[PDB]
Amino acid sequence: TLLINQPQYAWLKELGLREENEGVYNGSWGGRGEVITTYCPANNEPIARVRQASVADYEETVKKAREAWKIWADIPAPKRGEIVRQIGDALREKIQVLGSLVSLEMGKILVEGVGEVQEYVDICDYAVGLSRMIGGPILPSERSGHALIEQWNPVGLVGIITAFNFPVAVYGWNNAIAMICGNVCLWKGAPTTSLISVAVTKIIAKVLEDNKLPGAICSLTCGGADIGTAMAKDERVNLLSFTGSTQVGKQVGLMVQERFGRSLLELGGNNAIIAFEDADLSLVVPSALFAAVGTAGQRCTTARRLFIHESIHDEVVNRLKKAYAQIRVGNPWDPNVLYGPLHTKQAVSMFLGAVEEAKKEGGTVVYGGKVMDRPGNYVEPTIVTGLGHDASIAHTETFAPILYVFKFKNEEEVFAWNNEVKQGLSSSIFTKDLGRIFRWLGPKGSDCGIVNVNISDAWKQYMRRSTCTINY
Amino acid sequence: TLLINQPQYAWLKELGLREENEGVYNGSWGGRGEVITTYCPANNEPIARVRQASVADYEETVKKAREAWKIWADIPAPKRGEIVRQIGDALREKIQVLGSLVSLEMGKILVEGVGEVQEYVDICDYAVGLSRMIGGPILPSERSGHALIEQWNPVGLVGIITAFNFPVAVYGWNNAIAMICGNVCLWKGAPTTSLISVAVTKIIAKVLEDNKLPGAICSLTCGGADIGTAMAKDERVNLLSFTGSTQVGKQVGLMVQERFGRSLLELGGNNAIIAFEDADLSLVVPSALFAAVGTAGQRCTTARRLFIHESIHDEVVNRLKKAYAQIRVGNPWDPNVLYGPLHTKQAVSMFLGAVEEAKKEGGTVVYGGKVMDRPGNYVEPTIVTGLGHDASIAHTETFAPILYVFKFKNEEEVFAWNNEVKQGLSSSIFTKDLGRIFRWLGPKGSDCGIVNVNIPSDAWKQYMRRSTCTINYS
Amino acid sequence: TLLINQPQYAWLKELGLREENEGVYNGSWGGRGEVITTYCPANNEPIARVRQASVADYEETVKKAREAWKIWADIPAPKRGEIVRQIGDALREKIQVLGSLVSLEMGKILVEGVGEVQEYVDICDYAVGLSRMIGGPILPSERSGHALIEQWNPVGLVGIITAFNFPVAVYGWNNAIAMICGNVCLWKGAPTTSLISVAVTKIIAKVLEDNKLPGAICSLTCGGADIGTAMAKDERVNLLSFTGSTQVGKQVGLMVQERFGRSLLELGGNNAIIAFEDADLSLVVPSALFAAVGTAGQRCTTARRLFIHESIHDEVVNRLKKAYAQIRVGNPWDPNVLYGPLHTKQAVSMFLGAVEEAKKEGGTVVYGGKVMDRPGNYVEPTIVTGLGHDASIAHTETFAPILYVFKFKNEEEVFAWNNEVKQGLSSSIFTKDLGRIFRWLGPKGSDCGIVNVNIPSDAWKQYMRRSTCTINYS
Amino acid sequence: TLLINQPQYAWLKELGLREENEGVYNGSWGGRGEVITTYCPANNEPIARVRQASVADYEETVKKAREAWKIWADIPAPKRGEIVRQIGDALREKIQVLGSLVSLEMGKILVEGVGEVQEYVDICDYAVGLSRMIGGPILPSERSGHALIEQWNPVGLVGIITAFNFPVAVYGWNNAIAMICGNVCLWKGAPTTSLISVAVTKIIAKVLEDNKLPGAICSLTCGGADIGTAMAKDERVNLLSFTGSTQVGKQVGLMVQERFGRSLLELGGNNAIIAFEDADLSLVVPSALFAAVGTAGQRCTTARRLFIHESIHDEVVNRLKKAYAQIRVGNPWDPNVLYGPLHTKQAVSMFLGAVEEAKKEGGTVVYGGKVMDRPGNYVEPTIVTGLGHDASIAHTETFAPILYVFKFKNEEEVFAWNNEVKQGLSSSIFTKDLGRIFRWLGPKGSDCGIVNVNISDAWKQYMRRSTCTINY
Repeated sequence: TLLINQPQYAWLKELGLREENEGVYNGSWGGRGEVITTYCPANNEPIARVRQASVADYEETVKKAREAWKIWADIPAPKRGEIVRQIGDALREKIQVLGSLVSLEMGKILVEGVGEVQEYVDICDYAVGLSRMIGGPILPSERSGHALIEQWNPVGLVGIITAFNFPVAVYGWNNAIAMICGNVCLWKGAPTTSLISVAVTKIIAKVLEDNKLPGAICSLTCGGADIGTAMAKDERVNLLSFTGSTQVGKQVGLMVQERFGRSLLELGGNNAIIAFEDADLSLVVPSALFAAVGTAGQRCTTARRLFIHESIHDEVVNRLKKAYAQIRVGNPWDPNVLYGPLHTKQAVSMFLGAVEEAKKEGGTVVYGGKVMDRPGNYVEPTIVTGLGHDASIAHTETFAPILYVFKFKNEEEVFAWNNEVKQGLSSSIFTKDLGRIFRWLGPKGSDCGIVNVNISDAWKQYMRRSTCTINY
Repeated sequence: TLLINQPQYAWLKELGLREENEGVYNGSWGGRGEVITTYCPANNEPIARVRQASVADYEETVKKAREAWKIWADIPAPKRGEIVRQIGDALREKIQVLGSLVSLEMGKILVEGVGEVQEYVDICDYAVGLSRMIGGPILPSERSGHALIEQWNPVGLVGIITAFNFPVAVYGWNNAIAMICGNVCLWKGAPTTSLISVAVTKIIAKVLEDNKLPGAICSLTCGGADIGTAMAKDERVNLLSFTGSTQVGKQVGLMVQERFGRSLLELGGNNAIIAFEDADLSLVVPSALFAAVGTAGQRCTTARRLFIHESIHDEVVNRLKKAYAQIRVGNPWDPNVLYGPLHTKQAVSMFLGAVEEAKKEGGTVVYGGKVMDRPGNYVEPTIVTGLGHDASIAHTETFAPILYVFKFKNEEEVFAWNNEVKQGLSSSIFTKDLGRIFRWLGPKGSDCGIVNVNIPSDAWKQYMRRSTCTINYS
Repeated sequence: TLLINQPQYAWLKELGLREENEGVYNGSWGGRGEVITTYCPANNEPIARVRQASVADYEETVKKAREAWKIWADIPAPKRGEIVRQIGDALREKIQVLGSLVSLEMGKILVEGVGEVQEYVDICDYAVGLSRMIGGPILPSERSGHALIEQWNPVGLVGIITAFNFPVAVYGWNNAIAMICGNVCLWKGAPTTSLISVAVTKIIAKVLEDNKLPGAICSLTCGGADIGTAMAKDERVNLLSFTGSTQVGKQVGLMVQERFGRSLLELGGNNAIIAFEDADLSLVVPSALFAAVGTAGQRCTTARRLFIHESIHDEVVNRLKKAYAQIRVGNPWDPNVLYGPLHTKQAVSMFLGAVEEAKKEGGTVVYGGKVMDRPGNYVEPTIVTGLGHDASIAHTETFAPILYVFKFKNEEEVFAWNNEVKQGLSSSIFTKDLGRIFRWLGPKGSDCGIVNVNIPSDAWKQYMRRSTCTINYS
Repeated sequence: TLLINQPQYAWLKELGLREENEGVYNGSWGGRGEVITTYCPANNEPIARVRQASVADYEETVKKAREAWKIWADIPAPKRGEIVRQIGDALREKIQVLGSLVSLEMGKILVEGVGEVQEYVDICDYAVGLSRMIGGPILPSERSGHALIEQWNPVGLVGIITAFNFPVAVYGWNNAIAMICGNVCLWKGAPTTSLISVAVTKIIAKVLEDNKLPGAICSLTCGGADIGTAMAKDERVNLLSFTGSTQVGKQVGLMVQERFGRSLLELGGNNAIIAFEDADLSLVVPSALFAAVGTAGQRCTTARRLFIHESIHDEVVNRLKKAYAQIRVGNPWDPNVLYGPLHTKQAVSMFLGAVEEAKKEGGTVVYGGKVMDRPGNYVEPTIVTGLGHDASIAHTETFAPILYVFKFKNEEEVFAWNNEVKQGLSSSIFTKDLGRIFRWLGPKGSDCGIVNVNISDAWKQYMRRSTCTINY
């Protein structure tokens, strides 16, 4: 029986959810495509159903969004920022139940579910002010009586494809900034977080309808692979923002490039921690634990590779092993719990395979490596030592709490080993040596977009620039 | 016999050119690939030869550039700007002979050849100041004792592929900004402007060498499609700037994306002029003429489509026919010619093809349309009427002076017609109606990246990589 | 008897007001200086009393604010922005009663009173985002291993002196931006809007107190010229923001400069409207009316001079006379009135003085010019013609609805006439001539800081101090 | 006899100088005011004469500058930047003789005279690019169909008053930026550097005349106090840039404020060096020597107060004393010399008085303190120890090489002592302690505008901003 039909989950109805939910919103709610059931990863029980977009739904929705844009693009940016402010306030009102739904359907602990909704709220609060800052300079022409104007306009329709692990806030960022920039949006979320997508869209739709705005400004088309591919290939989708796996993202980027569209790609990858000989272990161990096991190792920034100096290697591994043992585990929406399940059964399979492949490559499991004997998709947070830095399994990005630990002797080699990684998303170093930090942050250092040490024009990405020369 | 071997062309030696020139520079000059002879389009005589890059040349050069980068990236941005300043000074010193070479090998008139070198000089002067402005903010973190730093670093090696029609200044822009940003560069110019590429590289090389810097900071590998494709597929080329045809550019773009590299593409597109009923004809006619026939119609920005209201379509065409009659065509060194030869014999064939194809699709040639019976690649400035706004030949960007003219009734018509084209390059409107102007420049107006009205500073971030660095100083 | 003691005014207690209120806040409420009773200008009845700051109160408060700063300056800018966000939320919660108080004590109509509080709310919402944007660049030094950092720090204590006509939002802007910049503030509002200042401070104080922050971050010392002068001469007041009359502001400016402090002065100036011969009268007449009589002519931006071409001077005045006849004047709480009473009885006297003085200088009162025979400070919306553009009374900024009208022949005349005034505040032109518009907005046009055409993000740097920090990391 | 009449100084004629020089330039050269003779401080010999502006000259020049502005303001900013580029090139051509004149008339060593001309060249090279960056954004209005434009216009006439110690490059900065911003300028330099002012103005005037521009765009009115005061009180001088002493500058600022004008004031003051216990003395001593004795202690940034930790105090003083002894002294234009004379006889008097007052306040002269027995205005570079931090003589800014040395025990006190100074121009700390550097650079640290550790919108200052709201 569906969780939403059990009295103990009656709070779900506060988000306007029912047994079967419309998964298409374009000003009207509908869905003639396949009906999907999503499941709670903490107990593998069905929660509720969503009727996804058909091809026809997608086509209709794109057309309606583009018609809505004619109205929306004419609303001045600060007034669009006011609408985004109101979306923020509406999320505020629902933050506990929406955060609870994030934990229920996705599996991250309650403080993280609520925190993700809060992030979207904070983004909306930020966008309000940013909406008053959109514009380009009037530059002087070389010719007298001529004006040189850097003009910024909406791109039109921004399609947004998001992933399971941040099913609210990635959409939130894209939506908020695309909206103040005068674009309309079309959201396709992860199918396994469809209820979350629907719940967020219901909140936004009410704000739009209360303001007598066409709902298709924030359209929703729940669906699987065929909907995502359609967006990628659709010339009417002026900008496609994709967050997800590298394999899918690469193909999305190629499809967009083939039709001369624009894309924003967040593909994540491997994240490394490097603890040098002089690191403060009081920081390294709790940092590595949180970065490794937080959200059950399913973050884009999850630490999967830990490089430790030979001297402190064993102590750090020991203290990690001790730290891992005291990790509290349960239903993620129970305020007591610190560690929840993996998002799907498939991820549990990937976890087991990764552990096996790691052993078959020469690694020793010094902690965990097993599925937990309990309902749901729970696995033990795992530490593997003895692997070689060039190990194939280590370079692959399995969304599971497996920490691969590598030793090193000097700065030169470990820096080389890391710069040999391409997909690198973030690098976190722990050292007290200043010259070393500079080298790692500078031109010859990390290639990562995010670098951490011992721990503004974003709107232009959603607009198109023109140079306008005007003769008085 | 080679022009460079004739006494009257002895000035070419001021640019360090000889009968057979090395087309590879990486700190040393060389070239083991295929020879190419380039020709003067004014008389179709061979100028001199360049030995292009082999695969081994390319490999060695990419390696030397990346080694050079280790030194160059450590030189403070303002010191890099001083080098670029010296490059501008060195170009100044050679501006007349380098300008004359552009005219000799590529075929644009001398004021434009010199003017193109001057643009590169002005870019270097600009880059000097810009080099003191490169960096990102330190922002306060929400967490006490933490700092958020927006860090900008060089991408590494910037490959630069350029086209025949601006064989100096496009490279110049890319080179100057890439340099101050701490990158090293690798240039592959158009094969038919190989001498120009060598001459520019000789000028830059001497500045680098005089400053005791590794010359591969500004490397050159002359070649054709094979070198260009190698660069596009090469992971060591961190950023690839391409200027040229849409067909080639699209392939280059896909290859770079396949390896998750970075590209900057300039693929051009068509350029339209729209004269409304209330347009000042005093502006419309000369603006259209110069935009259409400047550089013999071989600019990226060349106007190839002129929409005129049914109202004044008849008159503007008549006034254009009379004005076109007075266009003087001739040798690029002649101070009294408006434009010179097409760049290639092939381009002349393309001109004749477009003219005939236009006729087959119902067009009337109301002026020009013929090849001039004289040595070189000279064609008449041409105007074609009666075509439909969707005629497949008018949307083809023929690099020749062919101006297609269309009539229209309403603003809604012509605006739809014009935004039916796939990402045109520039739109130039002539009107007095200020509401129409706000419309055309606004969100529901032209999709072109260049819009002009009554006429025919963060750029460095494109050449760098951003990181967000969070530092716990508590 | 005090309005606040009458049952129908019991809503004032929602703002924490009583019969006699403390006018000093520095974390605790107090006030040992002189009492002041403020009056409702709609009926000239006393509302309630405020005990103002003594010298001892001021001293203690400045000391407590500077002690509070030691804590506040260490709170990360985005965390400071979250406090300002909460202040905006707290204002929202009280917007109707706080708006009603602005209308009750100051006299502007309720939609403007509420609208003024809404502006402060919108400013707080804006400041939240701006707080994440505060900082300067790290630039590369010309010297290897050296870094150039543009560092921004709070100035310390920001004194804020505000005027009667916007007794909430001017303080709000200064307070919100000063706060996110890491400064503490000290407010001295207009004496005749003391209850408003106390009410706003009570709202902010609760947010600070609830957040366990020292309340003197947003201190209040109610007083008159003596407190204002103390702030101007006080070295501990690092930055003094003053809004008010030019005469007072100039003195304040000189006092601050004498001690090498920093000031921000808003001194207003006149506001002119220029309707040319080609002006759309459909715009001119209502724009002029609303600009002239909005808030009973008591805005800094109130239009007091209307220049009209000799061409249409006759008609626009006639159409204005008819429109003025339909202006409804009455109680600020009445939703169907365009404006209410003047702020003070003295202002009514000033109105009559200007009207008579105008007549003595040759002016014709073509509409209004009288005091309305009813309780409160009500005057008729007034239009005066026949004055010369240099008449000394028309250049006086009388805070009352008096509109002086002048005719002119040529553009050169009216532009000279208008830029003869000493730094006017705003210029609003109505014309179709686009060249005239470029002229008026350009280097040889208006010197006003506000220019409007066919209508009547680094700001945080003003509240901080910049340092260039060079660090040898080699 | 005048130096310019001696064959050995015939190189002066390369700058267009003669026995008596016109000190007014407004497109024509003139001067009906007082005739001044300037003197070489290395030998107290007269160099040449300059006929200064009368009141009438000043009045005429202001009017002509303002007429020239009508033409100049209509030249697009990048074309104005080209004129500034050409001024740069023209200085380049004269750099050796102009630098030599700086050494001759002002007294700073040759490398510094040439270096100051080079700074102006570099400023011109910078201004060329900056000229393409002048403008404000078009921001979105809250009202539909309305445009919000941040407009920047020239202020008009920028008066520039400069001092003896940087008689070329301060004017150069003001001139170059004011020019690209579309302003005309009026220069009044230090009377004791009048030949330098004339020589620079001749270089600029030729560039303007070659370009068929009205010379008054860069006007010159040489004069003393009455000319400076006239500029300060003149409503036609829209912006007054003053560099000089605090007493004069304060009065200039008050005069400008009285008439609601705009001013830019550079008043300099005291500069302190703080060497903590952990400082690298290998840096501290040569840094202190150069900052103290460079340009004979006549820089705006000259170090006059040295705070040293008790532990290293004596060693640093010793090594300074040893370093001071090997200082090479001679004619400043002789390429061999490292230390020249003070700029005037009056400064030598101030030097002697400061030394005497320092003794009478309790200080010990551990080196120097005497005038040198030789022609010119030469004094010994001086180190005074034993003074109290609150000493009156130490807080005063005498343009002479007197280094006052103070001891301290801990961070708290020395920071307090320094924050007790108001006029503080720069602060230079030497320490390896990171927390300490942060404290000194942060909100609770130095109040100085320039802070050194172990060693862009400038155009807006010369323009006026308006907010322009336009209804389509």
